[PDB]
Amino acid sequence: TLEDLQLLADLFYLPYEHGPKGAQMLREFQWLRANKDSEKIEEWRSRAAKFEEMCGLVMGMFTRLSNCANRTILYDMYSYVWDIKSIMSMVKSFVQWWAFRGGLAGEFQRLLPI
Amino acid sequence: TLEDLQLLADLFYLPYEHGPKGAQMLREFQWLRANSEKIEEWRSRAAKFEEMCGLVMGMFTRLSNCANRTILYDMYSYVWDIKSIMSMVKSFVQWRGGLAGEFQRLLPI
Amino acid sequence: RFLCGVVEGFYGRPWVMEQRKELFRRLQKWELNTYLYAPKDDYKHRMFWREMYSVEEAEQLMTLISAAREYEIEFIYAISPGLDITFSNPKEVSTLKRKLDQVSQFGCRSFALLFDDINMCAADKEVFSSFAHAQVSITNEIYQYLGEPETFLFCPTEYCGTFCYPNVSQSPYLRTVGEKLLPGIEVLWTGPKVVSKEIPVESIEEVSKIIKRAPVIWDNIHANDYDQKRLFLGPYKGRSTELIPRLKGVLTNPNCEFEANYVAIHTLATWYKSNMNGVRDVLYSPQMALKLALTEWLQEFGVPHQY
Amino acid sequence: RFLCGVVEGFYGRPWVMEQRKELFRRLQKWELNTYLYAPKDDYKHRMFWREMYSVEEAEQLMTLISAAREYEIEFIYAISPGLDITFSNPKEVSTLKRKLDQVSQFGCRSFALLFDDINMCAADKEVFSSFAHAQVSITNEIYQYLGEPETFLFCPTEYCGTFCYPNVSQSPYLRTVGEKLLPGIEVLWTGPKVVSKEIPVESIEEVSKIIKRAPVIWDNIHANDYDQKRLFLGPYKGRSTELIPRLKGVLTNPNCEFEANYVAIHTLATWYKSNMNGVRDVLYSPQMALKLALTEWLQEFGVPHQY
Repeated sequence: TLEDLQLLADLFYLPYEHGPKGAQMLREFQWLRANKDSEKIEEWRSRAAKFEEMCGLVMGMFTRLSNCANRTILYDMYSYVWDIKSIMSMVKSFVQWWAFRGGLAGEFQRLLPI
Repeated sequence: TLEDLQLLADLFYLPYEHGPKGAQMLREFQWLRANSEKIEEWRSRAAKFEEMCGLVMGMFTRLSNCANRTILYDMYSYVWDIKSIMSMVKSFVQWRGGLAGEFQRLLPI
Repeated sequence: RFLCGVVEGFYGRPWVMEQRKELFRRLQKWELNTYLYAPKDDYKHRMFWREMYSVEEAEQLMTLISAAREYEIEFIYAISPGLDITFSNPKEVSTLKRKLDQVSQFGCRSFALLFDDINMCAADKEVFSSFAHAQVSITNEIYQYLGEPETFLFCPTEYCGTFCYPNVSQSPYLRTVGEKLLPGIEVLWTGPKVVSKEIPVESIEEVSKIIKRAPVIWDNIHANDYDQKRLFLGPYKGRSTELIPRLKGVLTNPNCEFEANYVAIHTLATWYKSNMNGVRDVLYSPQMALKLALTEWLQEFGVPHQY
Repeated sequence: RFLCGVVEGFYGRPWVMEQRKELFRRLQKWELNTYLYAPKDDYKHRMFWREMYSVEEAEQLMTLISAAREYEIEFIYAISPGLDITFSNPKEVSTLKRKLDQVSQFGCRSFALLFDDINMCAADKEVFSSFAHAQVSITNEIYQYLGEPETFLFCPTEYCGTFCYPNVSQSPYLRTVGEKLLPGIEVLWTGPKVVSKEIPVESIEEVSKIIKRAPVIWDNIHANDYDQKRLFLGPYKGRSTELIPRLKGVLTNPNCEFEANYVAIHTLATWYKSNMNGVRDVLYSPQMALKLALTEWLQEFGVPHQY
């Protein structure tokens, strides 16, 4: 759908700016993380259950996208979708709460200033 | 020549072991780095490493003119990265993540 | 005459011929006119610039230029001898002519010389007064040799404000380019930085005064070769429509993945068309162009296409 | 008896059909006999395993399997459903059955199920008393569905020493795998670590005791997908020829760049031939195998081949 692409574009927007929907989710997660005594526990789980609803919408859209008729568009960018799909699982699931690199060139580079 | 592929295989040897020719250069270079009658030694050793740095470029360029572009085109990117580094090593002797990243950075790891 | 289109000038796996033809289909459909062939990892463009083409490669390059011509798209061929050329050497200059000769035998009429992400060698010290003189001299000799092509481009080392030493208005390097580079050769500019957030009208007035011409923008706004986890599906934004009467063209260097570039090219086409007839953002809204680009893109997702 | 060859199992750009056919020719030439189709970035193998092939894809897989047979090479088709399969779902098993059925119609006889580089989901926690059980239950149902193919391979989640929780010999997962997994299904093993420096003869006898069988090595000695700046042109080293009478096979996952695997596959063949008839280094020296490989390789460089 159109609203599906709007969200997709907002997650992979511009180099110095995230899309509205992208910035919205980021702002809320930052807030949930930063928050008988007082009844502000009412607003936290209301706002946390609304966010677990937004983590469920974004992922429903992702599975939908993978079932597209155009496999040519999909095979070019799904690797990026697959990564944000994993990072929103552990985001939701959170809220619910080599090694000696470069080879010979690299080894020679470690003995060089710059 | 065979001595060229023997040099080529020594600089891109195994994950936990560099080849002899590769290991020698690094060792000889680690030596020049650690030194300042006894000057004649460093001078002769600096001049002989400088020649070593000049032969490896010669093998690197020779390889770039190979009839088999199919082989060359697959691995010359590596050869070009160690040639850039061989040059400034010699010249030294002469002398973010996106919205996914924004989210993963706020998660316990 | 304004050059608006796409520059495939990124690091990574270059596009296939199939994709390049479909791109010409898209550019024509969206009223765009240019294509600059500059794949940084196409060995016969950068690294192995001296290497001539084989029959099979000539055959492929022939079919592609034929396809551009067929879709009213200008095919500009780029070459980057910068990393290892010796400017004073007549064998190097002869080699640059032989390859561009072979490329014009493939139907190419437009060309480019890039000296961007490239420290002078002794012989060019004897022969050349500076770095800016070295490039300018070889570029002017090639342009004239090539019979002065209507479309000849040049990418400077200082292609953005950030790369200019000391600054844009007082750069001795740009001074030499604007003064000694023939008036029929065009100069590429990426804006204030390599990936400019915005490209102010004022910033371009400043560059135009030193290079003594309006530049062709090489846009890196949708470029994603600097981060493996980044993709740009947003709209062409930060470049006023007031810029069109102050440039010779706009060539967007977009994402490495061909199919992700629908919005990047679509929104660029809308921005151009909104003020295609200049004067000396009221006419364009990135927000609006994105609404249209996605609506049009959404129909493509429903069309069956096998990989 | 022994499965020796190459496994295209690396992350990165998978080889083209032209390269694969050429590999089979080299394999047959060097008396090697097997090939395992496991490209991590071929979506139909891993990420989009549920997706069936299209007419065109089916046609080339048919050409490739035909080519494989022509060169007396065992083509093993692998699938990695592990990143998101619901083990208890009868639709997920039916999808894996339909996908492997379509591949058997292409000419494939030998298959493989990979469960590496992958927490249980509620639904599977009901039905399955553990992961090892869930993977073995699905593997055994597919093996029998596929009419008990002669060559069938299984890759465990704990595929190297380091991955076994708590240790190799005491691992409840390997115990379960060796116990409950059918004796006709092979188990893959990459030695002490992912990229094992050495593969001790004591190391694999310890594994053969928990998995209750001799394993097939998935050697990552020449694998270079984990570091952009590294290439491995060295000889097959660290694995004694005494290991051959103790294994059912060795399949090397080499460098991403096809043409750089000459020595990788050459030295392996020398290693396999130096003790193919044994008793459950004297016969092979990597130093001497390396000289023989570079001597044969050298001639190839001088043969003209255009890109």
